[PDB]
Amino acid sequence: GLMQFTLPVRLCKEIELFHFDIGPFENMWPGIFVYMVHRSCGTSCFELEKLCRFIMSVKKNYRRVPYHNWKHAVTVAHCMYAILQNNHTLFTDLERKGLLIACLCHDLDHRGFSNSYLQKFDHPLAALYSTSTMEQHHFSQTVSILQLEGHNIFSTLSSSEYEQVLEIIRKAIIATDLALYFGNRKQLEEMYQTGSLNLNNQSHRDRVIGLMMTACDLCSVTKLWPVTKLTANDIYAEFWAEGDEMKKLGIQPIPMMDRDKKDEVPQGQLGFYNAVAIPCYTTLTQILPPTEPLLKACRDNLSQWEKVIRGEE
Ligand SMILES: CNC(=O)c1cnn(C)c1C(=O)Nc1ccn2cc(-c3ccccc3)nc2n1
Ligand SMILES: [Cl-]
Ligand SMILES: [Mg+2]
Ligand SMILES: [Zn+2]
Repeated sequence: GLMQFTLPVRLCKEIELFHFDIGPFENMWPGIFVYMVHRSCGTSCFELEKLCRFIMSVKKNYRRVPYHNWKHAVTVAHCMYAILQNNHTLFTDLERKGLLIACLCHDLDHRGFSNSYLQKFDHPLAALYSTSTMEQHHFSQTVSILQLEGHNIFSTLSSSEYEQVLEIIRKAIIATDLALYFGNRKQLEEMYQTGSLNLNNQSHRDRVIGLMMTACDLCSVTKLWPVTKLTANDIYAEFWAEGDEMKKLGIQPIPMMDRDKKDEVPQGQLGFYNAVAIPCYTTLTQILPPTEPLLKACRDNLSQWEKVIRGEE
């Protein structure tokens, strides 16, 4: 009840900033996450005994992969926390509850491979879920952990508040399928331009929340250059292992996943910042003005990659 979590002074201050790094001490990440729920949603919204048990079961169900790991889960939750705290009044009691949990659970039991590799490998999950394969699994894994005895952090919501929040979490997690992002941003762009965008239209909220999810998920591109650069290594460690596995199936992988074409990474990041990151945080800043720091940090990192190409690093 009266058990507020407290961070050391530097974390207490820096955790409020979009570009915060949660640090290399694994055993503080749970406290950091509870700190963020308590400040974002209230000390009341979850029972601490149940939340703490949910967090540790979620941690156990992330794998020891180079990038799609427990640290990614908490990093993406922290980005959502920054967006929610900078857009205080635009989001309902339930949405804050559901989105921080969605972000923590959005990559549960990720094996380090894309939806494409599952389909070409012919993994069972690819027969169970024809599209958004890993994302339907991540949501499925979220529901399984909530149904463990003592793990229902939502127990004290009405039947209808309970169905609302599991619907928020499902849409939230599916939306991290980047193949869905391109169309979702195009529609938000069109609706903001023409003036039709209306946050009282539930189907318009859905789209906005989806872009928030893409923005939090991609937020490695919004950190200080040393963090961005060192995360890129982990991202490529998975891409290249997947390329390795493509070649074992007798398929030449795309260059992104071919460790022979490692030379061309700087140019590939340019592509990705230009085609995905910049449009994502631009459209997000238009809809939610106070998220501008994400756009500014992304532009700075674009500029840092331009300097790598030009031999200046
Ligand atoms: C920093 N975050 C990410 O990179 C990130 C995080 N989520 N997702 C999906 C990405 C991502 O798709 N990145 C891309 C996208 C296209 N690329 C093409 C190349 C490339 C080509 C030729 C030689 C070397 C590389 N590299 C790329 N990287
Ligand atoms: Cl506050
Ligand atoms: Mg994912
Ligand atoms: Zn993710």
